[PDB]
Amino acid sequence: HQFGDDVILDDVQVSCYRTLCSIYSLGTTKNTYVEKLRPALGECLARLAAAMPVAFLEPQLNEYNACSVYTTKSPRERAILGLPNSVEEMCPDIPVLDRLMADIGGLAESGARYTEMPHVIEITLPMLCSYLPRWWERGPEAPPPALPAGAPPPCTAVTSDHLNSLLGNILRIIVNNLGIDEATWMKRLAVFAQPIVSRARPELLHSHFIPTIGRLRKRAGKVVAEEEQLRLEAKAEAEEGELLVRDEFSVLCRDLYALYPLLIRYVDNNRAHWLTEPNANAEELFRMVGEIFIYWSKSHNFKREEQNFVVQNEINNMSFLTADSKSKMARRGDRYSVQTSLIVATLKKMLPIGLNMCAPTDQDLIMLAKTRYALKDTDEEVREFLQNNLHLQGKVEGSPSLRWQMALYRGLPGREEDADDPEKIVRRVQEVSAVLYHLEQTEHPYKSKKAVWHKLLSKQRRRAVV
Amino acid sequence: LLLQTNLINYVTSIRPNIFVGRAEGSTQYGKWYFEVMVDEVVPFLTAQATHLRVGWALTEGYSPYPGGGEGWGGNGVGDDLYSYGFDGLHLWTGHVARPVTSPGQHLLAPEDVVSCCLDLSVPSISFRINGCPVQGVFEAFNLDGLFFPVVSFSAGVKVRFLLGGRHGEFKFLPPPGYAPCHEAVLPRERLRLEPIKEYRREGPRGPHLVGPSRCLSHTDFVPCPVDTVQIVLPPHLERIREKLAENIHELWALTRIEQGWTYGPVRDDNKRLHPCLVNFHSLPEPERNYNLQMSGETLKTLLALGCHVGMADEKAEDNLKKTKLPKTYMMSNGYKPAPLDLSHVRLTPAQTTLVDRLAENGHNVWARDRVAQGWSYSAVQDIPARRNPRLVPYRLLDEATKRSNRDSLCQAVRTLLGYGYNIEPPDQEPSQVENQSRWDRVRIFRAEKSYTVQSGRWYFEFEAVTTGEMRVGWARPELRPDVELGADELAYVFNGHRGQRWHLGSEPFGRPWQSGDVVGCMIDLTENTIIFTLNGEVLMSDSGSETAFREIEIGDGFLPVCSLGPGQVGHLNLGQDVSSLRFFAICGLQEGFEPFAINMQRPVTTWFSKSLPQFEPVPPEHPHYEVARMDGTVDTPPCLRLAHRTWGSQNSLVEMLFLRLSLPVQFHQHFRCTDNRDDPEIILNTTTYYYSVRVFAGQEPSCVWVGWVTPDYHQHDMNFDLSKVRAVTVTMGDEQGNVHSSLKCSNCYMVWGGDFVSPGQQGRISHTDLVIGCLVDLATGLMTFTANGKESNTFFQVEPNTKLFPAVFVLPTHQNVIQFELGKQKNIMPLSAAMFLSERKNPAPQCPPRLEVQMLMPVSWSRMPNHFLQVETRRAGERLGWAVQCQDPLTMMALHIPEENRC
Repeated sequence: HQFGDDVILDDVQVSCYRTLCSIYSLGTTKNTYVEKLRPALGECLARLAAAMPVAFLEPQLNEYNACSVYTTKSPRERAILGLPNSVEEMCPDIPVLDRLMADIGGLAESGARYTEMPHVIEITLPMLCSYLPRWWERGPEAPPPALPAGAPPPCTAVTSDHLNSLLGNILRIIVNNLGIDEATWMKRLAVFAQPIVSRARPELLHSHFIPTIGRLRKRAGKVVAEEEQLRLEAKAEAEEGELLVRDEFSVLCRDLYALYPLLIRYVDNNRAHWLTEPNANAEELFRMVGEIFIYWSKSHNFKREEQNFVVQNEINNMSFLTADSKSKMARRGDRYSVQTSLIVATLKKMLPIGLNMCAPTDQDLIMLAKTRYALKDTDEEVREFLQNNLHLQGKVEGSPSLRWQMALYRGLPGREEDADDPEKIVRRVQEVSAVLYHLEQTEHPYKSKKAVWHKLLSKQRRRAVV
Repeated sequence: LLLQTNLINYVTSIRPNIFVGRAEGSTQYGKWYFEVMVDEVVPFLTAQATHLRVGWALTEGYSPYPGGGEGWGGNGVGDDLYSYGFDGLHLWTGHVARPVTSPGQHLLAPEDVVSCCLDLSVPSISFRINGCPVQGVFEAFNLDGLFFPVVSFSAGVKVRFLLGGRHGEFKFLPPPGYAPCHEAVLPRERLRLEPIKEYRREGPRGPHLVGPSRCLSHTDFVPCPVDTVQIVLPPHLERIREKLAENIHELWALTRIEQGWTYGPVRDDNKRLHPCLVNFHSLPEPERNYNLQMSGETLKTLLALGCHVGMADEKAEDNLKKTKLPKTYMMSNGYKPAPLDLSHVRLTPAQTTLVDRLAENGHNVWARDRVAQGWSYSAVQDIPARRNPRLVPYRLLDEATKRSNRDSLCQAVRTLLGYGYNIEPPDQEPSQVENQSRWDRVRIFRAEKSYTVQSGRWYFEFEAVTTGEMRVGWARPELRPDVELGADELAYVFNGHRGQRWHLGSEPFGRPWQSGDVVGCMIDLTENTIIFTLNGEVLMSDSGSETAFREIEIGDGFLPVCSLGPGQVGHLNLGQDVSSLRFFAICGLQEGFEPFAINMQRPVTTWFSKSLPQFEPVPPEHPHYEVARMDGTVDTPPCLRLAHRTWGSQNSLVEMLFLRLSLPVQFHQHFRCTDNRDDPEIILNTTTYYYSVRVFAGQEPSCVWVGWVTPDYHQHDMNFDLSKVRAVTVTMGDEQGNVHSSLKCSNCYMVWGGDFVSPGQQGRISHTDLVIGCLVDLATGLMTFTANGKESNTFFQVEPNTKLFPAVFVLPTHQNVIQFELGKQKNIMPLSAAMFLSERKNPAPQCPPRLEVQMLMPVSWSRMPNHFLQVETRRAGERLGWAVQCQDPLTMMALHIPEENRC
C-alpha cells in the first residue's frame, strides 16, 4: 500500500535500521539454529527493504532523500537519541550495492555452492530483489513527471542494468547448483527473483537461458533413456534402479520449478517482440520446451514425481501463473492440476512462436503429421512421410483464408519465401505436430471412469465390508 | 395506407459553444445578438432543394440526428418545438413553415446577412435581413434550458458566423441592450464551432464513437451558497471578525504592493491605485462595510458546517509570531505589515478541502449579492454596463481565480489556527448530482443482426481514447437498448474502468485501461468461451481462469457490442483491414481466431441506441402493465382498460406512463368561414367527434392528464406537469407593428384532473369515477373538454391539417388506472368515423384492431448512416468570423409512415 514513506519515519526508521543490521550481521555466525532460522529472517529483511523509505545501500545520496531522520530532524536532534551523526556510521556491516553485486558476480563466476554462500542466497539476494525494484521506480530511468523529476536529484542510482545483472547471476548460481540432491533454497529464490525479471533485457535469453534449458533437456533425455532401458530389462533388478531414475526425475522437477517461473515472465514480456520480429533463439527455446513436454507426456514417473514435488513443498503455482494479477492488486484438484503445471503452461505460452514458424499453408500437413503421431510413428518416420507427401501442401487460390494469412506471413520482416526449404517445412511441421498431439492428449486425458474410486458398492453397503 | 418512399438530402446543424439562458438569480445577461453571412449557396445541388436555416435552439430537446426523423427528414432549425429558424421566406417552428414578410423578400442567397436577436425577458426572438426588419417574431416559448446560435444546412453552403469583436465583425449595428454573443464564452472554454449531440467523429486511424455529452443547465449559473439566515455568532467570534477584516485587508495591501500598486487617493483600475492601502484602520468604511459581512458569513459557514470554534488557547492570542517585511523593502504607507507567521503551522488535506468549499461559498455569496445589485457576466469587462468576467459560480471559474481565492482563504484559516481556535472538519456527506437521465447517460453501439455468428473463432478490437465508463463485448441480437450491458443475460461484456466482467451482474475481472489502450475481444464458439485481452495481454479473473466466461450457449448467436458513457470516446475495429489491428498477431492469429470482418467488402453496418422517446404498442407480456379490449355493450361503449399487474407488491414499478392511441384524427385542409336520440341530419352533417377517459376510483385525478398529443411529442418526463408542455407563439404584423396574426403552437393539448377535482380538505379518495370527455371539431379546429358532463373552461384552437392522437399521461396509484372509452355523445360522432373513411357516416361506435394503446419508450435502436456529411469549420479571420462549409452531397431513401408523420 506504499505506506512506508509515511509510517517508517524517525523512530520506526531507527528500529528498522537495527533489525536490518542485526539480521545482516547474523550471516557470519554458523550454527544449526541459524541454518533453520535464516529463511524467515531473509523474508523479513526482504519485506523491510521493500517497505523502507531510505536507501541504506546507497547512503552517499541520502541528502536528496526527504523521508530520512537526518533530513527531518535537526542536528541538535539525533543527539538526544543516540545517532552516529552519519548514515554510513549507522551500521557499516552492510556493504554498498556495488560491492554486493561484485561479490555475487565473483561467486557465480567461481561456481560457489550453497555451503560457501548460504547467507547470500537466503538473506542478501531476497533483500536485493526487493530493494532494486522499488528504487528503480524512484530513481533515474523511471517515468518522470515534469516538476517532481526536475528539482530534486534521485537518491537511488538503480537502473535496469543492476536488475539484469542480478537475474543473470542468480541463474547463474542455480546452474552451478543444479545437480545437487538437496536444494530447498531454489523455490524461495525463484519467488524472490520473479519481480526483477520484467526489466530483463533481450540478450539475457541467448546469454543464460538457452544453455540452462539445454542442459535440463539433455538430463531429461538421459533419464528417459534410462527408464526405457529399465523397462526393456524386466526384473526385480528393474524395480531396483527405478528409485534411482525416480530421484533423477525429482531433482529434474525441482530444477524446472526453480527456473521456469522466471522464464515464463521473461517470455511474457517478449512474446510480442518475438512474434513481430522472428527470433531463432526463441524458436530454439520453443523446441527445447516442446521436447521437455513430450518427455513429460510420455513418462509416467516424471509426471507423478512433479506432483509429489509440488504437494510436498506446498508449491501453489497459482502465484507463478498470476503474479501479473498480484502486482495488479485488483480440494486436491485445484490444489494441483496439470493445467497448473509449469511445463504445460510454458509450452502453451511459447507455442505461438511455434505456429509463427509454421506457414499457414502447412496446416494440412500438420494435421496429417498429428494423425501419424496418433499412429505412433517416429519423428524420422513422420519427417519422411511429410517429405514425400509435400505435394499436398495447401494452395492459397482455393481458399481466401490462406490469402490473408499469407499476407501477414510475408508482412513479417525476416520471413522470405527463399528461406523456406523442404527440410525446414518438414522439421517445423513435425515438431509442432508432436507438440499439438501431446497437448490434446494432456487436455482430454479420458481419465474418466478409468480407475473409478467412487466406491459405490462400499458406500451403499459399508456395514458389510466392515 | 401504403408506406411512401422518396430521396432526401442529409442535413447537419452547427453551433458555436455559446449558451445563454434565463433563471432566477442567474448571472447571465438577457439580450443577445449574432449574425450569419452567406457566401455561397447552390439552390439545387440535388433534386431536393438546398437547406439553409439560421436561428436559436434549446440545449435540452434539440437532438437532430442524421438521417430520418419527423416528416420526410431533413431535420434542422425549426423542425421541432426546441428550435426557431428563418430561411429567408419563412419562420420555422414545429416543422411548420409560416411565411414572413421582408423587403426584397427572397430565399437565403449569397451575400445575404441575417441578424438574429434574442430577448429572454419577453421572451422573444427576432430577425433582420440585410439590415431590414423581418415582420415576424417568436415569443412566449419555453425557457427550460440554454439557448445557443445554430445554423442547419445541407450540402452546397458556405456561411460565416459573426459573433462580435475579434471573433466576428458585425455589418449591422446591434439594437440597444443586445450583447454580442462573443461575450458569453465561458472562462474555462474557448470559442469554437461544434456539432450537436454527435455519436460519431473522424480520427487519425478511423471513426471514433462518442458517448453522450455533458451539458450545462440554466440553473447551474445560479449561485447557491449555503443557508445562513439564522446568523448567530459566539461573542469571542464577534470580536475577532473585525480583526480578520483588518488582516485580510492587509494581505490585500500586500498583493497590491507586490503587484506594484501605490497609495491612491482615488480608486481606478488602470492607474494602479487603491485607497484601501494605507492602514488597517485608515482603510475606508465602504470596504469595511463590504468585508465585515463577508467575515461574518465565513464564521457563520464554519458554524453551519458543524465545525466547533472556541477559544482553545488564550496564549495564542496573547503571544504570536510577528512577521516582519524586509527592512530593505519600502511601501507607500510607510508601515510595515505584520501578518501571523505560520511556518510552524500545518493544515491537513481535510482543512484544504474545507478551504476549497468555503472559497466556493464566498465567491457564490459575492456573486449573488452583486447580481442582486444587477451586474451580469461578460467575457469582456465593462463597469458602466456592470459586466464582469467573474459573475459566474465557482465551478465555471477560471483556475487562476480559483487558486487566488483558495490561497486567500487558506491563509485566513491559517490565521485562525494561529489564533488557536479549534477546527473540527465535518464528516464527508456523499450526494448524487443527477445531471442527466439514465437513458441520456449511456449509448450502445452494436453490429447489425445480419452479421450474427453462430460458429467459429472471432476477434475484434476496441481502443479507449478515454479512461471512463465504457463496456465492450458480445451481445445477443435481442439486446435491449435501455438496459445497461451485462445486467441481463443478453450481453457478456468487460468494463475496464473498474476492472469488471458483466453478465447477469458484475464480477471483478481484469484491470482498468489507460488512455490509448486497446481491448481485444475474442469469442470461440467451438469451445464456448469468451476471452478478453489488454494490449496483447490476456486478462485473468481473481483466479487462474484465463477466460472471462465459460459454458456459453450459442443459441440465436452473438454480435459485437460496445457502450460509451458521457464524455467517452472509443474506436471499434472489426478487422475489415487486418493491418490496422494492432494486437491481432500477438494474440489470436496463432490461436486461430479470425477478424470479424476479415473478408467483407463494406464496413459492418452498426446500430446505436437513440434516446428519442417514441410511442410503441404495449407488449402483451409486459410485466407491469396490461391492456384489456372491452367489447361494447348496450349501456357501455367499446373500451380499452389499463391495469397494473404488480400493484401492491415488491418489485412494483410506479413511474409516469405516457400513452396514446395508435391512430390520429386529422383536421380539414380548409376551416369553415366565420330523449337523447341523435337527429339524423345533425349527426350526419356534424364535424364534431368525441372520446372519453374514465379514471377509476382509487386513481388520483391529480396524477392524471387527458387530452391530445401531436406526433412530435417525444418528452419522457418523470416529473411531468402542464407547465413542461412545449409552447411557442408566432406573431406576424405589418411593417409598423399592427399584429395581424398570432398563432400558438404546442405538441401537447391536455387538461389536468386536479382542475376538475373539487377542493377537499380531507377525503381525497373518492368512490366515484371521473369521466373526462374530449371533443374536437375538425372544421373549426376547436378542442373542448368536459368533466362529468360539465363544460370545462379549457379550450384549444389548432390549425388545419393538424394530426392529433388521443393521449393520456398518468401516474398509477391503483390497480385499475384508466379506461379509454370510444363512445359518442348525442349529436356527436365517435372517433372511429374520423379515423376511418369507411365509417365517416357510421354513428355506431367501434374499436377496430388497428386501434391500440401505445406507450412511450425512451430509447430505440437506429441504423447508423454509412457515410456522413463532411463539414469544414475554421476561423477565417478576426473580421471575417468563423466559417462553415459543406460541398459534397449525400442522399438517403426515406420510408415515411403517413399516420405518424415520421421517416
